[PDB]
Amino acid sequence: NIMMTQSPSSLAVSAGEKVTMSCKSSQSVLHSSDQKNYLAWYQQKPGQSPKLLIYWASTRESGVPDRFTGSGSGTDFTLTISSVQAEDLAVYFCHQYLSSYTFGGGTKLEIKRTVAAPSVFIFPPSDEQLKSGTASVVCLLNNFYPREAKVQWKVDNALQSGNSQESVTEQDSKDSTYSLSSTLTLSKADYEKHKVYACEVTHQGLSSPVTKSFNRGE
Amino acid sequence: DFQDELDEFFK
Amino acid sequence: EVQLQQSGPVLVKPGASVRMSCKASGYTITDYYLNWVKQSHGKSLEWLGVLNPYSGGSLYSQTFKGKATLTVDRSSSTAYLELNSLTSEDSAVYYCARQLGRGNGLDYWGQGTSVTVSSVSTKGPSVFPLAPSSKSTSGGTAALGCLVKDYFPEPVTVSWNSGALTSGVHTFPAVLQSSGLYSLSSVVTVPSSSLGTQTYICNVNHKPSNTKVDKRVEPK
Repeated sequence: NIMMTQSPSSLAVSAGEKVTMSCKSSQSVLHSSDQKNYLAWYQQKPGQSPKLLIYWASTRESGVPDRFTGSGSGTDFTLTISSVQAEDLAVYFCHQYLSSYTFGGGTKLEIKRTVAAPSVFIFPPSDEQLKSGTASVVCLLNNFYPREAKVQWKVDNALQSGNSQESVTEQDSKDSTYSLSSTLTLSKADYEKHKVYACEVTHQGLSSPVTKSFNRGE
Repeated sequence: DFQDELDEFFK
Repeated sequence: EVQLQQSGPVLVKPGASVRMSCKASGYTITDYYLNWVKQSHGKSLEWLGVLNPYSGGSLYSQTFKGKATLTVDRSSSTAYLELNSLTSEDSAVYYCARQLGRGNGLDYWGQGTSVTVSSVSTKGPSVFPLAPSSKSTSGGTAALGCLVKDYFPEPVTVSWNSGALTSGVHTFPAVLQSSGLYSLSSVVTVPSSSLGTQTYICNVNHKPSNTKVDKRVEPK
């Protein structure tokens, strides 16, 4: 088949900057009967289906903002975004449909913004969960940037290890932040052996770790 | 070939 | 408006077959070809083949010849993809995507159907409130949520207030627990001043286990 290669794999820019990304085909995608390069670009925002941006290498689809422009010929194609908007974060894919359809591996466009410290919240286990024998304690880090953050769980000041899991969201399309949830899971028996449940958060926007805590059963 | 298969299919 | 409504997520065992649907509305299904494209992870797309809804014939990628079968029911304007001989490598989101003609791009894509192929049986989640309290307040705002624990496979969908509450929601990527079951949380930040007058309900759907739970989340 025709192999499509995209570069770079990802890039990050501030809103208002121009970006270029590359799509290279292993052979020509020019369709002879109409002299069109059968090359399309798609935008796939997090959790959404792909949206068609460009076809024939350079023709913008209806409704697509003017800031997106496709160019190139032969085996070398480019997608340019003239002035990146916060909502443009997405994976951008190229696609040839001259032969058996193939797609590039995508370029992930991420947004840079100012530092934002997380707002930290902690949630005790629900009474309903406790009745079942397990205690999940949740620490939430809301709307921070950059994405690197560290959570440490402490139980009466003892650092925990091996009993938590976390995940971070995709970047927000409006404010360009991330959020993170961490869950500490204990048996009910172990949970009721201790008083102070704390999550301690380190992040670039904090000069010292922030601790949110509760006293169990209060 | 496949390009021609697509040409024929879409006619 | 144009819509391509695909059927819901499914869990199937290795060696089994699966059929999924794609219903066209807001336009006449005959006027566009219909492609099927697999997405195995966020940085991957792979084409299966294309259906002519008018005739009912299809052209398949050599990769999917004898693996996929495309059909159409025009009276209900519904296209179908059947996959046989399923392996763990067939787990993916499958999209239907319309195409006007030979030289056009894929101008409208359905929302995708998630297929998980696994020997592990379905498990529905428990849904627990994450109740707002004095330790989930930040300067006039309160966070609240739901913990959706111990399910298989993905996905769980979460809405708030039947979709009337979307601002300030974060529904986190699921984590895979050592048991092989998933857990996720969904949270929202709201005014602390109106916790007594507003009602917050998380609507949790896990189609493979028939779980449909509405959980009211109140201050503790």
